[PDB]
Amino acid sequence: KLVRFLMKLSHETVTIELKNGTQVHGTITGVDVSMNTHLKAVKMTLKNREPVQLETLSIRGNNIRYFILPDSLPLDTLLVD
Amino acid sequence: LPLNPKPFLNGLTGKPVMVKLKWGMEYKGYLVSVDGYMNMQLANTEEYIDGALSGHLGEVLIRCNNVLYIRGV
Amino acid sequence: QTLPVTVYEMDFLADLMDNSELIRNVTLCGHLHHGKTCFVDCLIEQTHPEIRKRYDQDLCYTDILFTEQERGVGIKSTPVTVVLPDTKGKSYLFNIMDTPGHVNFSDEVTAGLRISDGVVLFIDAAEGVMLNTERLIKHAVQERLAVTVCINKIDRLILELKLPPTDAYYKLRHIVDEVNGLISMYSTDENLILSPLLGNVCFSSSQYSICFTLGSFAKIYADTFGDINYQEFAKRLWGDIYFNPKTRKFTKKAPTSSSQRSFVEFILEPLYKILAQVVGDVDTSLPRTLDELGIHLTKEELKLNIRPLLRLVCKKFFGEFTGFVDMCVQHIPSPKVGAKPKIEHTYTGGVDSDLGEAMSDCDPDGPLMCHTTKMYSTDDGVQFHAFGRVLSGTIHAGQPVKVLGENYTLEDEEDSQI
Amino acid sequence: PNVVFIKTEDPDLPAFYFDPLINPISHREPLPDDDEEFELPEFVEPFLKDTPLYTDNTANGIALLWAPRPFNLRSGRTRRALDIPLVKNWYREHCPAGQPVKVRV
Amino acid sequence: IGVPIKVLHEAEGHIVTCETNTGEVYRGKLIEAEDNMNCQMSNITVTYRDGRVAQLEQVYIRGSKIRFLILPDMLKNAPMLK
Amino acid sequence: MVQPINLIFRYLQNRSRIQVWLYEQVNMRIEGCIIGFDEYMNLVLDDAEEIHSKTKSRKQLGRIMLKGDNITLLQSV
Amino acid sequence: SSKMLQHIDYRMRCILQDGRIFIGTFKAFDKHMNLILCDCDEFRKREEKRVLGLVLLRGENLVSMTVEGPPPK
Amino acid sequence: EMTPEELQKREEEEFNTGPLSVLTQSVKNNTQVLINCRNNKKLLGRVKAFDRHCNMVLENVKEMWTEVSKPVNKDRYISKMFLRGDSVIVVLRNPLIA
Amino acid sequence: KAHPPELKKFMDKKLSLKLNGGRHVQGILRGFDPFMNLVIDECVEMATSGQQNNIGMVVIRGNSIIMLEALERV
Amino acid sequence: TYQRWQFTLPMMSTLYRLANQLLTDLVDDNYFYLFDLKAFFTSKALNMAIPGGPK
Ligand SMILES: Nc1nc2c(ncn2[C@@H]2O[C@H](COP(=O)(O)OP(=O)(O)OP(=O)(O)O)[C@@H](O)[C@H]2O)c(=O)[nH]1
Ligand SMILES: [Mg+2]
Repeated sequence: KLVRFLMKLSHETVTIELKNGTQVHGTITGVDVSMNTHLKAVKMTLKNREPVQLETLSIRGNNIRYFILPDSLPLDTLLVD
Repeated sequence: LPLNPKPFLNGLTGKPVMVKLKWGMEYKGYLVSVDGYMNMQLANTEEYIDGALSGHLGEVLIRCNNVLYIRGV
Repeated sequence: QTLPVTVYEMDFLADLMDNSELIRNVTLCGHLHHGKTCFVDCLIEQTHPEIRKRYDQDLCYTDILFTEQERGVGIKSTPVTVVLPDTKGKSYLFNIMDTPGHVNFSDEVTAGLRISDGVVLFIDAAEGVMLNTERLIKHAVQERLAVTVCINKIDRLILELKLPPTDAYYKLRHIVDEVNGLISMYSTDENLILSPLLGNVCFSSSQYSICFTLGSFAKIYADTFGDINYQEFAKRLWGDIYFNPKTRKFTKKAPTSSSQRSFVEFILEPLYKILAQVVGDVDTSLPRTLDELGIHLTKEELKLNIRPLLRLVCKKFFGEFTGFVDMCVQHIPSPKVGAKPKIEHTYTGGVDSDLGEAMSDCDPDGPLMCHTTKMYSTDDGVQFHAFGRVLSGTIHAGQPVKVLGENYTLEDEEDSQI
Repeated sequence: PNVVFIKTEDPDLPAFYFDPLINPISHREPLPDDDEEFELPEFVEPFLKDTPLYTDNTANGIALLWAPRPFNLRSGRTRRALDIPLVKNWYREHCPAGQPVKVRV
Repeated sequence: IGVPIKVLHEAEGHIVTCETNTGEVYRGKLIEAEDNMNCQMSNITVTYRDGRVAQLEQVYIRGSKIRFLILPDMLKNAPMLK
Repeated sequence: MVQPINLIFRYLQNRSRIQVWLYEQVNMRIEGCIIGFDEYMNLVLDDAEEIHSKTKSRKQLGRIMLKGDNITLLQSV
Repeated sequence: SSKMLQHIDYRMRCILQDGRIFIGTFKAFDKHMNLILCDCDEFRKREEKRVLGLVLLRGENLVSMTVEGPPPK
Repeated sequence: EMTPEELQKREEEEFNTGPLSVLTQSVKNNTQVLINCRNNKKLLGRVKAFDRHCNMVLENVKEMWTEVSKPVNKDRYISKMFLRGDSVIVVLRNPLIA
Repeated sequence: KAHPPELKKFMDKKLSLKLNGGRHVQGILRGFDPFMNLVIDECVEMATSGQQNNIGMVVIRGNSIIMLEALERV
Repeated sequence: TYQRWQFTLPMMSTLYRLANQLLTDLVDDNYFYLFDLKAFFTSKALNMAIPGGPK
């Protein structure tokens, strides 16, 4: 399962865009099997509103549009079941 | 004659049909494959936005939560 | 103030009294020594972690007099106010009055049935219907209360008589038929047919903490195996109905000549086998039986005597007493709904008056109406406390009240005081 | 309440048996129809159906439940031998009929 | 089963007020509730999006369209939340 | 009592003029003649046609396979 | 699921699909993200405080949660 | 489901002769893919892998959407992405231009 | 696992349903499934235009059902 | 030191069977009615004699 892939990438500074256009730059901490993303060090820019600082964030897994991963990630040893 | 939709999609696979999505756009092509979950794969389709031709895009995999209905011709 | 440790907060009991739908006013009664105060002891043990029975003696938590301890019989009716969960998990507030079962203290039951709405009649499964049971059915019908019957002491069908299973089913059916006959003799209502299929008859054993209806044991099946509609499964565990293992159905005709009834096959014989493996085979095949049923015990718990070990096994198996709560909620009305026949029966001046219509809705504010029937003494005996129910309004500490006696009329105004 | 325990005299009889000292029960409900077919899942079984109803130690285990002290126990402490009266029940129960005067005194 | 469903069955018989996806607020005594959020309610004051107040005496709400419910405040001393 | 899947089975027995509504679509409805269903209520229509609410231009569809996640109402005529 | 067992009784903000704001004490949750929040205040945008009480929030309308303040005594 | 077996390998027969096999060619031949997704965006890139939920991992993508002023299409570059499968209209193998 | 909805209190009563796009309908309930699909007899249409159109025995899929309203006393 | 003991149930069955001559057949305390210690203390306090009881 690819969601089981997502819990092998803890402590990584990624960005997340949701279905409302909100963008979140932050370090990932927890991944559930329902893709419930628990984040920390959060910079949250809501669509057409001001970016804010947040200490700990808890995104429900359904309303996630997409993730964006940095350049220094070797996934070729991470998709191996 | 009981014609359920699943033997309809597993029997008439290959003929040139047209699918129509939830947003109102239509795909003209012949069906390549279809599963029990009713995901579909059709080849060399054409794009009609509200019946008007847009351009060439290719062969399309269509998902359950995007299709409206599946008609012929 | 100081209070013992209780599984629920007392502020929950303080806030739950303000809703008149979630209360039941229930009087437990029965013949002499058929298991009333021991069932109350089991309820107190369910609600209190720090109150447990001695290994050799009965608790008698609601027997507080010295005469009640020295004689060994109940003398004075004693109230208790508890919070109990049902099968589905909703908390309910119960006001349970323990009345003495001796015939000469029948006056203690009449003072208990004036302030209640439902009757729980305990019947010994060994002795059956006796004198005071026959008198209390009449006294509960003529006072216009709802009647439920709980059959206590079924372990005497196991450990004393040593009776075959379908014969014990015949015994229970004869007891329930005798209850239905004594109901149909006095009642004019044809809708008072008692049957365990309606959730109206519960089975129990007070000494070893056993209490079940059909629905609770069906809930035990639904918690053990899963994916079973237990409320539909409990509708077919009484009467001449048979499980056919070929089609997996419940049919009224015989599959074989040796096919047992469903109540014997699913309910009564597992009870026989639990008691048999605890009593007779504690040394050889008891860990296999406890490992099959899903109950784990400590090695120090396995060295106890036969009676506390059997009580512990039945308590860990059956658990909380949800069937009694389900019965006392389904077949006994709330004090908001059941207020109207109470005002029609007990209030002089009729229900058609102005104050009767105000008391007919159980209004928590307005005209303060209370009816006190019982008088309790203190430890010193120099003063008494009144005990009753609040018909309407909210009674307050420090409020001036008007006491009206039995000789009061509107013409005289003599038997009254502030 | 009257203990209605009935003793077993034959070990070859089953442990749960209708001993005819017990009086015979005289013989004679919202039963739904068979058409609304309720069906259990296949792994649903009655509890403890592999275990038999009675074993060899069942009737003895029930008979020891109504034994006097300490024969109803299964664990305890030892007692020094001069603190065990063996005659106490005999003069504690009652006087038998036909005994002489001095035995009653 | 989870914790909030036991709290939902705990609030039966009391006056709750529920808002659904159509922006309508229904206040009244909760009669029945299930594992899913199918709520049978009675004696209902109805607030629409524009602001009209209606009196509808029996309402049965599907649990799918519900945004949220509002429960009585004395459930903080309920046993399953302690 | 009648459960709705047996009434859909009676509809395909009667080959009635089934008008199907749609989720989120108050304007565009489809007339049709039902033939079969499944466990997820996917429905084939023999002679289906499309009717709007503001426009009302009846266009021919043929035997369609309308999904279960789209329909709202199965009404006759 | 210990990341939500760590969030117990914390004063937390909740963002809906509609953009409204539920700030409440995190009392209970489940696998379907149904929230039990006591003493909830609603913020919407013109800003206003709307007192709710005990809120049972369905998981289908919750997007993201964050922590605002420590638990009271 | 009538196949409750533990050795469940229909989801890769789903990936070979089923509808989702469109992506596996882009796993094996490593072809360019175009994705139309729900807030009117067009994602062109190369997918690495996916599952039966079509939760895809993409690399070296260009994604476009138009803005309204009158609608002009803007584009941006992203090195690597994870895309949840419910948030798509269509997934497209780009045809052989040659 | 899907238990049927407790709709025995509303059997053979006159209820009005709300549907997704602000839609409204009325009629008699005749039964259900554990997926809350409803069979309605004597179904009158009653759209937002205000004009009433009777159809007959109809089936509503549960996914678009918003609320039931019992016009008759239960 | 031979202080505490615990046995098995067939052993207790055998020891109850062999000691049948010293043990009475009583099953309940409906026996000893007005022939127990409290009635004997009452006869002591009221200076009377139970038939069969002590003086
Ligand atoms: N075998 C057996 N004996 C029981 C059971 N429940 C109670 N008894 C015993 O019967 C005797 C009387 O029980 P009580 O509960 O005191 O009887 P009671 O109904 O309170 O009598 P009242 O004072 O009239 O209320 C005690 O020795 C109990 O241990 C039971 O389930 N099985
Ligand atoms: Mg008593």
